[PDB]
Amino acid sequence: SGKLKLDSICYLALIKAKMSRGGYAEALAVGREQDADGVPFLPHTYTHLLEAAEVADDGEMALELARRMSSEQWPVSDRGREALKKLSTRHHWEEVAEYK
Amino acid sequence: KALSPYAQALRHVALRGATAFGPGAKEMELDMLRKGTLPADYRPPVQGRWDDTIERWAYAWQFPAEEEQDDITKSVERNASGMQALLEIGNKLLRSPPSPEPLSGKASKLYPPVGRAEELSAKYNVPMAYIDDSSEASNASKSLALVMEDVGLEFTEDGLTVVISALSRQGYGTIGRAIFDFASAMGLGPSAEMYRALMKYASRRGDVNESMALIEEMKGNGITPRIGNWHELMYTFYKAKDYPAVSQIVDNMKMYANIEPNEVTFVLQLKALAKDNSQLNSLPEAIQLFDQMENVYGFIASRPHYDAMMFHLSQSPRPEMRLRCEELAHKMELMGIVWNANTYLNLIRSAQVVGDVAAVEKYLSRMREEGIPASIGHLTWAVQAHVQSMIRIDYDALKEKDESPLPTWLEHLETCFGIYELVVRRGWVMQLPFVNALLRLTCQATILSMERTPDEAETIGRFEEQANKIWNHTFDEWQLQKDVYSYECYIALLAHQQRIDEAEKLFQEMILKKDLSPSRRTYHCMIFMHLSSGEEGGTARALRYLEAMERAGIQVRPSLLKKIVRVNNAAGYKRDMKRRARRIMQAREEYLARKEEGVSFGEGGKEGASNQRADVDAEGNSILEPLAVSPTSTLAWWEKWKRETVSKHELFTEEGADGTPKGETFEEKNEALRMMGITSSFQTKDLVPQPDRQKLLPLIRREEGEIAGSLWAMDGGELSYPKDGGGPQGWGVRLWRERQLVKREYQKVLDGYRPVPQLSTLGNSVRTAGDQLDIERSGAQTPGELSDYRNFPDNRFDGGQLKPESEAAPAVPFSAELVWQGEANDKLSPYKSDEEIALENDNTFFSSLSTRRSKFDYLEKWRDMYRHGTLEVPEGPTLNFGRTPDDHKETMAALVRGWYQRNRKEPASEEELKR
Amino acid sequence: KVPHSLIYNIYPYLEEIRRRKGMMAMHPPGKDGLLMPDRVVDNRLPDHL
Amino acid sequence: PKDKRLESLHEKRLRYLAHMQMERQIRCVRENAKLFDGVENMPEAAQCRE
Repeated sequence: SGKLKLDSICYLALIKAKMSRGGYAEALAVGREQDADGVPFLPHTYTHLLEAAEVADDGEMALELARRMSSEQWPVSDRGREALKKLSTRHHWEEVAEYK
Repeated sequence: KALSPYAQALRHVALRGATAFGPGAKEMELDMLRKGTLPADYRPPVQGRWDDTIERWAYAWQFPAEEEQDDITKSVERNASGMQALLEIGNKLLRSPPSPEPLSGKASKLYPPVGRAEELSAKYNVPMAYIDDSSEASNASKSLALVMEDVGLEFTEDGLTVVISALSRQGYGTIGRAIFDFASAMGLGPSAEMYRALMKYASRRGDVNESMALIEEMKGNGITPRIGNWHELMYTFYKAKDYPAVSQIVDNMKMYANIEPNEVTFVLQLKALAKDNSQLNSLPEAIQLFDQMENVYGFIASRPHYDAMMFHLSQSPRPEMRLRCEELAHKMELMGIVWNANTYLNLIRSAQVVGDVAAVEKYLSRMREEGIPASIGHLTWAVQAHVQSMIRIDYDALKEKDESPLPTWLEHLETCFGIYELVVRRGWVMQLPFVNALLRLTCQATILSMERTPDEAETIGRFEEQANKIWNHTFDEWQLQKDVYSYECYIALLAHQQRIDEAEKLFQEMILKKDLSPSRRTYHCMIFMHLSSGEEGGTARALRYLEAMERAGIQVRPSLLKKIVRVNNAAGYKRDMKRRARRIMQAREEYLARKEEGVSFGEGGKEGASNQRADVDAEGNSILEPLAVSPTSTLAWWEKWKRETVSKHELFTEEGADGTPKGETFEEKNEALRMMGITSSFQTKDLVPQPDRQKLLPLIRREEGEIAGSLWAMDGGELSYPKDGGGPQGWGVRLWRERQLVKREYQKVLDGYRPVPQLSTLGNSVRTAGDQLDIERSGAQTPGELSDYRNFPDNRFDGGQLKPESEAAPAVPFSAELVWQGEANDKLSPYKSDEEIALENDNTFFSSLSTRRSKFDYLEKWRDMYRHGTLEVPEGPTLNFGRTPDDHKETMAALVRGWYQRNRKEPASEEELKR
Repeated sequence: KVPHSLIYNIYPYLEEIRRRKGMMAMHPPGKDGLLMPDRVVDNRLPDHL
Repeated sequence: PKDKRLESLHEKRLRYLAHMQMERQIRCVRENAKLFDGVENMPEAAQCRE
C-alpha cells in the first residue's frame, strides 16, 4: 500500500473483496482511499462503487459519484445504469436536481 | 571576526579608553601646530581648503556613479488610477471598435465628445489620430490622449510604447494588442519599439510561439527588427528555460542581421550562460565572453555584468573560480560600485559551495555593518553552507582519532534550527527554498549518519523523524507547495535507504500528477539506486532512466558515465551475493529433503572402503599406504573440525533481509561460530586490527622494503632479510635507512603533524633514573602525563599515583563573560540583526537608537553621552593585549570593578525592593 | 572549452564540438508550436514505469 | 548573569569551586595527618588496645 503506487485495478480488487463479504459500507472507504492517493477513477471503479451504494443505501455518496461521471465524461456501464435508477427511485435525488 | 557593530563599538571603546571620545588625530595635530610643539616628521595642516580639495580628489576616485533609472514605465505601473483608466479604454476598444466616419459620430455613448480627413492625412503628413473630425475614433483618441496626459506621456510614437509595455508587464496581452491596433489604424505607425512593447508580454509570460509570431508579423509588415526585438526574443527564450537559444540568437544576429551587440546583449548572454546546462563548457565560454567584451569590444563592465558573472562563478567549487569571484567583487568595490544584497548573495553562494561557514558568517557580519539588511536567501544559502560543511568533514581523520562526528552534526542541526526559529520571530513570510534547505540539511544528515555511523540506529531514527517531520508537516504549515528540489532531496534520501518502490512512487507522482520536470540530480539518484541494488534488472532500469535523460534534453556528463561504470563494478559484489543466496536456498531445500529421505544414512556406510581396503587393491596385491600424521598437529585438527562439526546447511534457516545470505554482520558470524564450536576473539569491529591506520609501517614498506621479512614464510625461504656479507645490501645500510625514515617520522612528530608517542621500554631504560622513578611511581603512559605529574604536584594521590583527568578543574576567568567574548561562542550571532542583539544585551536607553544601525552611530551617541556627562568612561585601555606578555592579568585587573558591580547591583536592587 | 574535451575520447564531448543551438529547435515541435523536450510526459518518464 | 549563553561557564565555575573545596579539605586533612598522625606510631599500647 505505502510503498507501491497501486492502480485503480489494484483498488478494484479490494472493492470486490469488500463487497463479497457484505462490506458495502467498507467498500466505499476503498473509493475514498483511492481518491486520497491521487489514483483517478475508471468506469469499472464507478461500476462497483455504485453497486456498493445499493445495499448500504448511501445516496449522499452516490451523489458525488454521479456528478463525477458527467464531469469526466465516462461511459456508464449497464450495471451502473441500474444502480442509478434504483437510488433515484428511493431518494428522489435526480428528479429534484434535474440530472439524468 | 563575527562581532556585532554594538559589540564592535564596545570593543572599540574598551581598546581606546577615554581617548576615543576626546579629540581626533587631526585635532591633536591642529593643537600641536597652534601651540608650536610639532615635530619635523609630522605633516603640518598648513591649509584647510587645499587639504579639503586633496581629500575630495582622493575620495572622488572612489565615488560611485548614479545607476538609478527613472523609468517612465514603472511610474505608470505604480499609478493605479491611470492604469485603471488605461484598462477601461482598452476594454472599450477591444469590445467595440470605433467608427472611422465623418460627422454625427455622437450616435453612441461609448465614445462621447470631450472638451475629408483621409486625404488631409495624406497631403500634409499628419496622422489620422491627430485630426479631429467629430468621430467615434476621434473621441476615442481624445480620451486616450487625455488619460495618457495624466500619467506623464505625450500620445506619440514613444508614449504608446510605454503604454503598451506597462500594460504588457501586468498581463493584459489582448488589451495592449487592441491599443496597438487602434494606434496603427489611426496613423501612428507600427514601429519596431511598439512591437517590442508587444513582445514584452510574451517575454514575461515565457511564450516562445507568440514572440516568434510577433517577429514574423513585424517582418511581414516591412519593419526590420532592431536590437530590442532580438533582446526581447532572447529574454523570451530565457524565461522559457531555453538557454542555448539565446546564444543562437546572438550568433545569428551578428551573422545575418548585421547588428553589433550592446552591453545588454552581453548581460542577457551571461545570464543565459549562468543557467546553461546544454554543454559542459558554459563557464569557460562565459569567461571568454567577458574577456572579449572588456578587451576587444571595449565595453566597461557595470553592475549587471559583474552580477551575471559572479552568479555564474559562485556555482563552481573550484578554488580558482572562487578566487575569480573574489577578485571580481574587489574590482567592483574598487571601481566605484558599492556592494548590495545581490553582491553579498553571490559571495555567500561562492563561499557555501566549498562548505566554508566562517566565510559566510564573515559576509553576514560585514553585511550588517554597512546597514544592508539580510534577506531570506542569505539565510537559505547559510543553511546550505552548513550542509556542504557537513558534507566535507574529513571523516578519516576522525576515524584515526576515534572521535564520533555526532556532536558536529548536532551543532549543525541546532544552528540551522535556530535560524528557522529566527525567521519566524521576525515576522518574515516563509519561502520555499528555506524549507527546501532545511529538508536538504536533514536528509543529508541522515545520509551521512547512514554512511559514517551505521551501528547507531537511534541517530538515524531521529534524523529520519526530523526529515519526515519537515517533509510531511512543515510544507503544509506555511501553505507551501513542493517543487523539483524538494522532491529531489527526498528522492535522494529514499534512494540512499534502498527504498526503491517508494522512490519510484514519488518519482511518477511528481512526473504524472504535479507535471514537474525532474532535475539531473534526481535522475542520477534513480540511476545509482537501481545500479547499487543487486537485484536482477537494475541495470536494465538504469538504462531506461538514461534513455529518459537522453530524450528529454537532460545533460549526460562523462562523469556520470564513469560513475555508472564504477558503481556497477562496486555493486557486482551485491549482485554476486544475491545470486549465491539462491543456490544456498536450493542446497538448503535439498539437504532438508535428503535428510528425511535417508540417503545419507545409506551413504555413510563405506562398503567400498570395506571391500576395497586401504592396503589391498582391486586385484588383491599389497599397496603402499601413507603413514598417519600426529593427531596433535594443526592439519589433523582441521580435518577433525571438518568432519565432526555441523553441516553448512544447518547454520542458518532463513536468509537475510534483502536477498543476501546471513553472516555479513558480526552477530550472525558469532552465532555461526558458536554453532561450529568456536568462541571468536573478535566479537565486534572495535577488536579489529585495521592495518589502514598504520603510518610508519607502509612508509617503511614502500621505500626500503618489508621490515618483518619472516611474516610470510612457508618453509623458511620466503623471508626478506638483508645479506650477511655487508656492503650496500648488508644490515648496516638497511638499518641506517630505516633509522632515517623513523627520523623523518619523528621530525613530523616534533612539528605537530603526528601525535606524541607513548613511553617505550627502550626510551624509559635510557632516561635519567629520577625520571624512571617518577614514571614507575606515577604510572604515566605518555610524557604529557609526566609533565602533568610534575607541573601539578597537588593532583597526585598519597602513593604517588596519578589522578585521572576529570578530577582537575581550572580557574574560569570572568573576562570570558564579555559581550564580544559571548558573541564568539554564540553560533547564532551572525544570523541575528542589530536590534535583536541590542535587545538581548541591554534593552535600555543606552543601546536604543532614535533607522540605520552601525558602529559609528553608537560611537557618536556615546560621545555625546560622555560629554554631558551621563556616560562615564575609564581612562586607559581596559582591554590590553599584544604589548606585554602579561596582558590578560592587566585586563582582568581593569575589569574586576565593573564585573563585580554588574553581578552585585542586581541583588542590591532586588533587596532594595524589600521582599 | 573544458580541457578534457580536447584530449579524451568520450562521446558527449561531441556535444562540445557543435555550436549552441536551442533545445526547442533541435527537438521536434508539438501541436501548439515549439516545446521543451522535458515538458512532454513520454520523454521524461522511463519506459519501465 | 541571566543570559542563555553562560550556562557552561557556570558549570565550569561550579566544577572549579568544588575542586577548590575538595582541595582545601585534602590539604587540611593531610596537614592533620602530617602534624598529629606521627604520634600514632609512637602511641601508647593502652590507648591502642582499649
